[PDB]
Amino acid sequence: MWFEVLPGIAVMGVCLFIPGMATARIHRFSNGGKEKRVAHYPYQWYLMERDRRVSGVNRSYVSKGLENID
Amino acid sequence: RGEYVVAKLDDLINWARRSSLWPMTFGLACCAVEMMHMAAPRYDMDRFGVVFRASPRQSDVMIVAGTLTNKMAPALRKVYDQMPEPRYVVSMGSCANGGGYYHYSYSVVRGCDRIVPVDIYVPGCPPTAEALLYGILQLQKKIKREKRLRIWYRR
Amino acid sequence: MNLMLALLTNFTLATLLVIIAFWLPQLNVYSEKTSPYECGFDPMGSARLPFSMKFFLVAITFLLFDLEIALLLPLPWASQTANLNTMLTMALFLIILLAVSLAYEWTQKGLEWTE
Amino acid sequence: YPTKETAHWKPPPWNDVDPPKDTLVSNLTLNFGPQHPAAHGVLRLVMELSG
Amino acid sequence: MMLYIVFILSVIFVMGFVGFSSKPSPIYGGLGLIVSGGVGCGIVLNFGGSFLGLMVFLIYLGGMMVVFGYTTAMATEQYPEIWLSNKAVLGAFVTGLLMEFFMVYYVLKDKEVEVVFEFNGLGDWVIYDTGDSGFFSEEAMGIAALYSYGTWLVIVTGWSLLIGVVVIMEITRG
Amino acid sequence: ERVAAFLKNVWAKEPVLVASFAIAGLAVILPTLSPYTKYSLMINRATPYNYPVPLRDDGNMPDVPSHPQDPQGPSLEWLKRL
Amino acid sequence: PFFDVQKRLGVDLDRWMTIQSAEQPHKIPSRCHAFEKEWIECAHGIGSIRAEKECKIEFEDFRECLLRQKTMKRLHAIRRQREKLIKEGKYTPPPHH
Amino acid sequence: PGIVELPSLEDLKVQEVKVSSSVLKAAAHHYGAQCDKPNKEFMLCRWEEKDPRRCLEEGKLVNQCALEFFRQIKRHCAEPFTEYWTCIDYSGLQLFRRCRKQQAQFDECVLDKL
Amino acid sequence: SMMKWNRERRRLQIEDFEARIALMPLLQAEKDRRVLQMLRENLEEEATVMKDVPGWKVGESVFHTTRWVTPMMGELYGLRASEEVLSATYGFIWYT
Amino acid sequence: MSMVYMNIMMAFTVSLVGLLMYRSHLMSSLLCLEGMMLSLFVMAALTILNSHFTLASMMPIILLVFAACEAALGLSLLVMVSNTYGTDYVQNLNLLQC
Amino acid sequence: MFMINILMLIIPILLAVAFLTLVERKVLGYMQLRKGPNVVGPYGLLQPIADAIKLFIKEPLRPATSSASMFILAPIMALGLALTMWIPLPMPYPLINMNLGVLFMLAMSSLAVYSILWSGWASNSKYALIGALRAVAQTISYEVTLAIILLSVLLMSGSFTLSTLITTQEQMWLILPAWPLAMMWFISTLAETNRAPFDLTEGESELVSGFNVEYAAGPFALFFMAEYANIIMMNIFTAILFLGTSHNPHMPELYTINFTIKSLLLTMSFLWIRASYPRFRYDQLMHLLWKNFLPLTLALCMWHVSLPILTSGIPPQT
Ligand SMILES: CCCCCCCCCCCCCCCCCC(=O)OC[C@H](COP(=O)([O-])OCC[N+](C)(C)C)OC(=O)CCCCCCCCCCCCCCCCC
Ligand SMILES: CCCCCCCCCCCCO[C@@H]1O[C@H](CO)[C@@H](O[C@H]2O[C@H](CO)[C@@H](O)[C@H](O)[C@H]2O)[C@H](O)[C@H]1O
Ligand SMILES: CCCCCCCCCCCCO[C@@H]1O[C@H](CO)[C@@H](O[C@H]2O[C@H](CO)[C@@H](O)[C@H](O)[C@H]2O)[C@H](O)[C@H]1O
Ligand SMILES: CCCCCCCCCCCCO[C@@H]1O[C@H](CO)[C@@H](O[C@H]2O[C@H](CO)[C@@H](O)[C@H](O)[C@H]2O)[C@H](O)[C@H]1O
Ligand code: SF4
Repeated sequence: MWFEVLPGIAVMGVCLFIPGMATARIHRFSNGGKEKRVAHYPYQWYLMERDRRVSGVNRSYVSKGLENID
Repeated sequence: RGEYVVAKLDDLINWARRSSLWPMTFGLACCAVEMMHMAAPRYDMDRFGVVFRASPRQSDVMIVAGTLTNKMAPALRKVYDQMPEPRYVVSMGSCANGGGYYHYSYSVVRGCDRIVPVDIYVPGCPPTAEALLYGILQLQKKIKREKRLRIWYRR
Repeated sequence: MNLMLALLTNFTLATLLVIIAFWLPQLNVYSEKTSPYECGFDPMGSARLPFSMKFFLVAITFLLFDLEIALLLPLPWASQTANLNTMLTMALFLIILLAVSLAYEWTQKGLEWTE
Repeated sequence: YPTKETAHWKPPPWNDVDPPKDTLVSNLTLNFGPQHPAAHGVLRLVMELSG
Repeated sequence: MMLYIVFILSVIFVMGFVGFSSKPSPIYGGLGLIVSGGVGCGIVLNFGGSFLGLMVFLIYLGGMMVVFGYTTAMATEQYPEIWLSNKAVLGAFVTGLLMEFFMVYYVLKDKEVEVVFEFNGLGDWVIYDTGDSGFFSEEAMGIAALYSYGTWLVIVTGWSLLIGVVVIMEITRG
Repeated sequence: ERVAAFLKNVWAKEPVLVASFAIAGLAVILPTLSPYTKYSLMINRATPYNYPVPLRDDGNMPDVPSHPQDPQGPSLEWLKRL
Repeated sequence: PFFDVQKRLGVDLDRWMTIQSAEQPHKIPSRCHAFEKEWIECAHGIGSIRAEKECKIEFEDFRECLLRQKTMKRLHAIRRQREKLIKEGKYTPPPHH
Repeated sequence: PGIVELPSLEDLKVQEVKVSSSVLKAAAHHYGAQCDKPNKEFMLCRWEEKDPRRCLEEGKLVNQCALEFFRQIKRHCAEPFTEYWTCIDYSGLQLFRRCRKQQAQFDECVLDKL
Repeated sequence: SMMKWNRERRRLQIEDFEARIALMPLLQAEKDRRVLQMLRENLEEEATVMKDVPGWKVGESVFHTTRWVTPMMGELYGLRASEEVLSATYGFIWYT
Repeated sequence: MSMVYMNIMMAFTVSLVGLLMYRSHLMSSLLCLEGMMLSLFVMAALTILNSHFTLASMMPIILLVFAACEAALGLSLLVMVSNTYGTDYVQNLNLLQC
Repeated sequence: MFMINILMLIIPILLAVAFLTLVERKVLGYMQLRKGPNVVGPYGLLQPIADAIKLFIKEPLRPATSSASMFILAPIMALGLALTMWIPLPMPYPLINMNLGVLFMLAMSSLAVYSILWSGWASNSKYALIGALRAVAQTISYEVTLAIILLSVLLMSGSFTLSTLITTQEQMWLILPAWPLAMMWFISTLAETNRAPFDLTEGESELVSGFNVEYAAGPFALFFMAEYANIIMMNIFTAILFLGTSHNPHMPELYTINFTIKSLLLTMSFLWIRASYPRFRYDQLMHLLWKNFLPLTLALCMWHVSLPILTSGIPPQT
């Protein structure tokens, strides 16, 4: 019966779901729990590079808030 | 243990080869009509993993389905030679088996096994589609018995 | 770096699959096996002989049309211009001349293959 | 001024048309079958093709 | 080593040029032009022109597809020549590589080289701009201006492409 | 009458080309009739890709604001209502 | 131009793209904008024969901006003198460098 | 052709505004209004003078106003602001439209208190 | 539907662009000090490396004009680790 | 100049020599013409991109457009040459010595 | 951590490709009143594994007349480029975020054609050559229309960035304002992927196997894996272009599920179409695109330039 085609579809579906889920979770793991910063334009790269210096640990994704202004 | 490993590796390659048999799209005469009926929905040879492919480079089995004449003999041997190995030949029907109704003709090869080695002989004129399927399953069980790695280990 | 690493990984994965494909299986090479395929009989003439192209004129037109899209692909950016009166006129002008050239080649039977 | 290196030069055609070369552009010949899905397995259709 | 990325790609650029300039079978010449077009796209992209680099690659891929078709129709022989098959082709090929290899060897050794004219070999990054922080791509702004500033360019190019179709129809109507 | 006689014929024989010309005609024509076309250029002008360099107050620029929140200078109230 | 129809008709066909200090989209300046402006304004109206000598300073600076040959010569010299002292054990770069 | 006059490392010293771009973006609109005067005096100087060396003093007043501006937020609206820029920082594009709720809380806080 | 959504997307782009305009003065002031600091450091370590050279004068301009000229990449990062040079030259282009 | 210019100028020269030193196939020489234009595109793009000549960024695109018109023109003549002689050999085009 | 991400992209791609072969044979089978593979593993679930092992232990052949280097190169290019097509795909986050992702995909699709041309030519056999030259005609047929179809859609998105298409379609699928383009795009992807009714470069019933007739075992498998990978990738591209999935930044896996379902169904549609129609003649394919899609695509391109300007709905550049 036609529903016996479903098992192969589900296997195909799980495999195709993995790359999207993996990319999203590796981005959070590698960027301190947040989305990876997107820098399509030089301004965005400039700010990200400034965040690297500001972090004090050479990571553009370590944020500094009010506690860093005396 | 080396023997245990090569025994299990033989099972894997034997399983893979018999589970995925691709006959060459090669038919000669009436017997090819029953071969067509094996692909048809009632028997659905595809459900065993048996898929026709036109190119000899992508074929694992030659089903000689019909009379082989002298004029055709060099062509059949050519496409057999052009199959990569391992390769198998199934002889289908009396004509291919030994000449059949035309055994005494001046223009007929008295059995395709004068031209190519044959693994399975399917009798009938024509064999029913089910009889040919029985012959293919017999070919599978022959492949399952192969001991290439076991013999290599003991060389 | 990420881009070069991704390309290297893909084409290395493909190369490894070919290396395994050639070195793992048992081979048995002889002349008849490796002969060119032509449905059981030996080929008549080299496969390197000239092969007439009946769509040769469409093929040349493709070159001209394939450069038009290079001129058109900037249109999403050109639409951000403040001078939208000029931009819209020149965008429509370019596409119409492409249509006129197509209509000319069509009416002159350039799109029919040589028989 | 005739010279040895131009002894083989002929005046051009009166109307600028040189005769068409007798060169033969050979048609490609193809074995269509017998082993072919559309040849019913036993037809050796020898076809001359231009393209 | 990565700081010399443009140099490395430019070396492959020349190697592809030596490829098709030695003139083997046009099948392999087209291959050499595709490699050069590919790395050429990489060179221009590394100077901030992503759109220019991808466009030249896209155009030349389409062009070499047509050349391939025309080659099998009008520029083929029984034994198409690879670079090793012909003595003239091999000599040009080897000569190109040796001239290239010696320019590379000496420009790297001295961080400079005189090949007719003087070229500095400090690495190509040294000339780059130091202060970018706009919210747009300058190459995209310049290219998009074709439709506002380049009215005259649009007219002459558009007209030439239309005439081009008219002309190739005339030229090939025996 | 010939307006409909010709159109009906092409509708029957080449509806693809009839649709193509009708769509192309609307592209050329509607932009000159639309009342919303004028805002396309205003929105493109109101987009500030560049810094707005201040002017040296020389003592007589009433139309220019001293602070970004002063009543002078262009406003985008029309844009909030679009 | 051999025939200056652009001037006669007051139509701009191509001179908008002749120089890099002309009006650019969104007022993006070229890297050598100041240098070329200074050269163009120095040589304006006096003719090439005079401009070749009387605006030599402006043109040389503009050429240096364009190709940076003198800067690259200078940096090539400093980098060479550093490797001379590194191998001879006569200089340690600072931490910040 | 001359020695390039550079300010000494001592002259280039100022207390930096060491916060991340998400913090700067979250406070940008209010910062644009509160620190307009020194900011626009620095930008007039840079564009007229065309020399970073000729606007260092104006640059420091930009920094000093920034620190004063951020100290007011810290004193009066620390928690509402920390929530707001934390929301901005999550986004890969740092989009305003994903944090209108936290923005409203921050906006009303600074309005009431300052 | 697309008309309304693209209008709102344009109003969002303006808000995003204006936040940048608010911060540009501070970013510009930071960039000027950083550039001048890097150039000053380059000058300190030019003197030591090139003290012994016969005809050298430290910090000499290549330009006849005394006008401020924006340094090129080699001028600013000329004597620094490749990691910092590679990030400053190709970091943006190579970022995914 | 910068070292990239050494290889781009070299690539142009290689293709120019390739163009001027014919063999038999006319298609091979047309390829050398296309290669010459590719080096000019890259060489022009580098200059324009590095100098931030914003409006010149369209110039390389215009260069490609007339490159295709030349290639299409070259291929059109190759078709006629091939039709006449059955090869694209350039030694067949020697009728006009006389 | 980036290398791990690469592997978590291409290992699943190849597994999905393997089980797409099973799904096709079952879907075709039931549409043909039969079952398809149901013996090798339960419901045929081990059948792709058997075929893969079979081919890679099969003897690979280098034809006597073939050009050796190009013969090997072409299958490597085919699979390598097929995997490269996936790196800018936002699912919802791309592996590589590109400003001009669409243009990158166009360029890489053009380069993948050369794996057909060179394999066919390097085989030095007549059916292989005929297959390769059919690929030249196929590319000439669809490539110009394919690019201009994308352009018309991107005039609503405002950028060449694949992730922007998600933002563009947050309120409504682009299939609504551009279903004529979706129609023509969908057909163009069948031609682009050499899929029925445009399976001409292989054309089994005509050319035996066309461009890959001389390929066996592992080298042949590379071509099969490439084509089936491109079929899935082009339907993901179609889903992003026209059936944009909403993206919640805090629950990115809801996007992935919804987007994966859409891409699967579009892939099932490819198999469905294969089961339903006869094959085109390859000159009739060229006339389909040039005489029908191109005149309409040019007209719609004019319309989609004017429409944003006349409705004051031009999208943001960023
Ligand atoms: C998506 C990719 C899918 C890849 C699938 C990979 C297949 C996975 C299953 C592997 C099963 C094990 C391989 C057995 C098949 C070997 C083919 C065969 O039947 O030969 C029979 C032959 C039989 O030889 P024979 O000696 O008995 O007789 C042949 C000689 N005449 C003709 C005279 C009789 O077996 C062998 O020769 C050796 C068997 C060794 C088995 C172990 C294999 C080791 C692999 C290393 C090979 C070296 C090259 C490196 C390749 C890369 C390594 C991974
Ligand atoms: C073979 C040659 C073919 C050549 C074909 C040329 C067709 C050109 C048709 C006209 C295209 C532009 O049409 C014209 O667009 C501009 C803006 O875009 C419109 O202008 C309208 O919007 C702009 C701003 O967007 C306002 O400045 C203007 O006040 C307003 O009227 C015109 O009202 C319209 O007439
Ligand atoms: C602005 C872009 C949109 C506008 C459309 C632009 C493209 C216009 C295409 C050509 C239009 C006229 O040119 C074309 O002439 C030929 C005559 O041989 C006609 O073609 C004729 O023979 C061919 C082949 O049998 C078929 O298309 C058709 O059966 C018949 O009409 C076309 O019907 C007509 O369309
Ligand atoms: C198909 C064939 C393709 C052929 C491709 C040919 C590519 C051309 C080769 C270019 C090699 C460039 O080589 C590059 O030279 C510079 C020299 O400063 C080296 O850079 C060097 O700089 C500093 C100097 O202070 C050293 O301390 C450092 O150890 C070293 O890396 C790079 O480490 C090297 O990678
Ligand atoms: S064996 Fe019988 S059925 Fe088969 S081909 Fe011969 S005569 Fe026909």
